Amino acid sequence: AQSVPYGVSQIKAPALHSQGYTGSNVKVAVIDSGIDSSHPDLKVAGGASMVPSETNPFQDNLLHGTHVAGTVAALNNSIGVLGVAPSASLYAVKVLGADGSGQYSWIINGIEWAIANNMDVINMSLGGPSGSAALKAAVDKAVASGVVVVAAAGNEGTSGSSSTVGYPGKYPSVIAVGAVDSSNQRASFSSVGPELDVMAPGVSIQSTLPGNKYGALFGTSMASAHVAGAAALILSKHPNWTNTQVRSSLENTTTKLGDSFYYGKGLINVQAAAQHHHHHH
Ligand SMILES: [Ca+2]
Repeated sequence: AQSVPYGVSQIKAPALHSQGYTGSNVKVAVIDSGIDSSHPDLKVAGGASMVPSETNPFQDNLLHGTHVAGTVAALNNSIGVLGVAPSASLYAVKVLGADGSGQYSWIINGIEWAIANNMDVINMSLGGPSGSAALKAAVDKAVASGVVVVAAAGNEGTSGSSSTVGYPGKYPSVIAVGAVDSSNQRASFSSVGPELDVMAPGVSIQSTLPGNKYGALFGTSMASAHVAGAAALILSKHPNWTNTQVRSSLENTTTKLGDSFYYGKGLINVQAAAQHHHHHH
């Protein structure tokens, strides 16, 4: 039996699945620890490793890239879970080594790979505390080329009056995603600041794990995965929308929650976003 994780229901993805919008032919890059291509509930289309010591992007040692991938696109069948965009073309972009660490060059190389390979959506479920001209240049180039760029806001919680949003979520060109729970309350670990754009489910998120397993993780990575999947649903309905239009559709149709510093525009609603982009007209 297949179970629909509550977070996929919470953002109203099943309403679009029932209309035949499932993210078909939309290319989504998961820039993370790789994706297990052997999992019966995931269809990996391609990808690349940017880790010099670890040449196989389909060997997921850290487990979380396979989990993010399942939130984006776990297949619609009789097993496992169900992704937000179960027909999406999933690409594994491994930028973290078996030890948990990732040089900034590897992440930027992964973004450049994604532009060269014409990804429609890039999900970056990683943050750093610091940016660089090259990291900003890569995400700005990706958005200039038409890519929807989504990133986890970070898991740094509240710090005084400061922004704790990580990079590259902190850059204006990137959609920064925080985490709520099933009650729509902000998760205590979710990073905060004026750079936050939207929230999505990020606690107790059931998804695919390597070796034909399933389990729950928590984090703004999980939240970002929902929004990346939602962008793919939107592009399956509206293939000629610009990335600016897809971004506005998600931001302008949220369920309003608390203050923008903690919640951004609120919780995404992909059913409402798919009605109209609300960019200018
Ligand atoms: Ca399934």
